[PDB]
Amino acid sequence: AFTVTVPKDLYVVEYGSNMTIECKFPVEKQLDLAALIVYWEMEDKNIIQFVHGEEDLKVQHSSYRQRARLLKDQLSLGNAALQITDVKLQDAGVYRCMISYGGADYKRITVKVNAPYNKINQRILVVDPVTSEHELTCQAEGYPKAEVIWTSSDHQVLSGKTTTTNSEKLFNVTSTLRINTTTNEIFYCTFRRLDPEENHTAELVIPELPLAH
Amino acid sequence: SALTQPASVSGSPGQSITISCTGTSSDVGGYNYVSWYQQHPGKAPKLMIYDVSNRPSGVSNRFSGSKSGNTASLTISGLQAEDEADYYCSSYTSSSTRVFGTGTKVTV
Amino acid sequence: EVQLLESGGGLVQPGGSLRLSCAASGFTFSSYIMMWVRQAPGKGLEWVSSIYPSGGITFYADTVKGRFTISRDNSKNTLYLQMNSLRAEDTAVYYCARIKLGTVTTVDYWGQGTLVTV
Repeated sequence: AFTVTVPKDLYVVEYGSNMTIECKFPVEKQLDLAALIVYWEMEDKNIIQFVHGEEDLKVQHSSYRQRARLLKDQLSLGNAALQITDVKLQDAGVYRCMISYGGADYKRITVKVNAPYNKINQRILVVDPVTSEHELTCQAEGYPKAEVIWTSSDHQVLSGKTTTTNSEKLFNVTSTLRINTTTNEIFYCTFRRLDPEENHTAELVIPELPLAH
Repeated sequence: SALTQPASVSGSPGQSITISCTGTSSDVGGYNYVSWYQQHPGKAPKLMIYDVSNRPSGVSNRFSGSKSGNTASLTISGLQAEDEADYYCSSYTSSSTRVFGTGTKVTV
Repeated sequence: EVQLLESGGGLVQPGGSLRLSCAASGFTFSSYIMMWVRQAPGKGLEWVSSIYPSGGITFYADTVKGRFTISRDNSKNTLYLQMNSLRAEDTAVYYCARIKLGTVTTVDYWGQGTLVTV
């Protein structure tokens, strides 16, 4: 009947942030750390192997070194928590924790990762000064795949051309718009993706003297 | 539960050859952990590559590995006649288990 | 610089008992996940049992669940498999496989086996 309990079986965590994952195990009176054993794993990858108050660091995975730690402090309350920071995307997947202290049980938990596209990069250039043909360009990086919607100041949608591609596994999304326009005409690109439905809208203001390429 | 490796392949010296390993959305096609093992009959199986392509120090560069979608492939180059042996692939699985392949017997 | 020596297998009746051992020489065995893997003659190779380094966490394949039990003495740096009421389908070669550090399931070094015949 000795059982391990996880307060949350889900984690939706944004790229590069930090998260603590929690496991709970019965403790009465004071915790004997000689007799405590913890293991943290993610798919085929060990993460921590904590035997006898001493965390075995020869065996932790390469991809985790100096990133994810077992908080040694909470344990005394029966809470053995994995602390990872700078959530790296390839951490998305199913973890599971295993506690042998007098008895043993394990519970698995999963975590997925977002990466909003909220830093948008603009470029505005003329390609044909006579026809006033300009080229509006938004790019941005995130996870999972995104799509790009172009809109005129008067809120009409317009046809763009976009390219999705990879950075590590990150998505790089470029979209350009070729439309005749003049100075001080404002246009918008909004980046909309799925998963945790999210959107980020940039404003592009045509300059009097745009560059050309 | 098994990984399907075509049992009969073969080829002559200084040649390239590719064994195939196919499996489910839940094991070889879902994870980047697929390992390949080389053993001559009645002997001591030798890890050759791991984590889809990675090979440990001490395996000739004549061995690389590849995973395309659901299907994974072990390639031998500069092929020689010691390398004729039963070879197995393997993968981690959603059950936190390693499935192994039926094995292929390459013959020089 | 590493050796894994299976011993104890032989001819036993169906329903009998056999204790398979694995002598382990090599890296610090108190830190490794260890495993048993069986090869039926000519057939594919299957995983039977896992054991974590310490804490006594073990795992068994569904065919084998309940009549096989695995253990390990981290001082004597060896590994055991107790086999009870051997069925007829349980007759195959038995390998003792060390799990590469970091990786939960990926063996790297193996021993040469020992025969079990039902």
